[PDB]
Amino acid sequence: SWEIDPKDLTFLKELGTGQFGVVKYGKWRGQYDVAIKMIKEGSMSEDEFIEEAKVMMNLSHEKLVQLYGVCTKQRPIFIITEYMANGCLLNYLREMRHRFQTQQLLEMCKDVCEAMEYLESKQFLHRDLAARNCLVNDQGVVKVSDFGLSRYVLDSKFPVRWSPPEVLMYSKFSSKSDIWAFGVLMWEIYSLGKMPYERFTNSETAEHIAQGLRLYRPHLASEKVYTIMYSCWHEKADERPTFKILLSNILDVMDEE
Ligand SMILES: O=C1[C@H](Nc2ccccc2)CCCN1[C@@H]1CCCN(c2ncnc3[nH]ccc23)C1
Repeated sequence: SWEIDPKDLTFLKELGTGQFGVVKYGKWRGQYDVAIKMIKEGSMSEDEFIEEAKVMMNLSHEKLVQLYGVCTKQRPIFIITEYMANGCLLNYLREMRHRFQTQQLLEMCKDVCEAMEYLESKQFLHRDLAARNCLVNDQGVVKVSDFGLSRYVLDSKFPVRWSPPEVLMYSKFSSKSDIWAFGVLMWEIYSLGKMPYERFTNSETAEHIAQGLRLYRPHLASEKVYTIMYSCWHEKADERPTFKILLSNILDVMDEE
């Protein structure tokens, strides 16, 4: 049920290339738009990824980048997922031609928050939530991509700038580390793709965070939006809200402004 016949695929255009592999745009069975992620050899723990791909099949939500299947009878293995015509959210934010309204930015945050509240309702962690791991479709809808994928990367590259103090100190991952990452993601949305702690190294950022210091308010963020994103960064993990509470807060702010 999780396996796709690679012969059902037609490759139309290359979307990206990196140490993770090559991503191409294509069609499934002649008409269905798909993204084909060809995994670089030796880059991933492939047996484990195949086992958990079946679990990822049942994760279905309108704001999750949907997994259609995997091709594992050949090398490189393929991950067949939803096609998102406007690509990476980070690059999308950095394109200044869009002249974004803060209303569109809050809508982006709400998209991501709905996806994350669904994942939380399934007790599934993303473990690498960030704008570089979000995608934008032709309608402008933002969806969460590559959830749980870092568990199978075989590997300086750790997302220090998206990590709470307990992760940086003792590697304690939980739903609250996803919450912290979501706060940093709202920051980078309202900063139009700016790098968190842009004038700091990863080491300086870790020291900054352990000292209790935080990011501060992006210019496009109102007081209520900043309050929402700042609430994700409480030093005590259990004092950080849930994604359901964050969704309520964002909906309230959308109604207010
Ligand atoms: O997929 C990845 C990466 N993750 C990855 C890569 C290889 C193997 C396993 C995971 C992380 C960021 C870069 N990309 C793509 C670069 C080209 C533009 N991308 C898309 N454009 C349109 N539709 C899409 N659907 C899914 C991706 C995608 C995203």
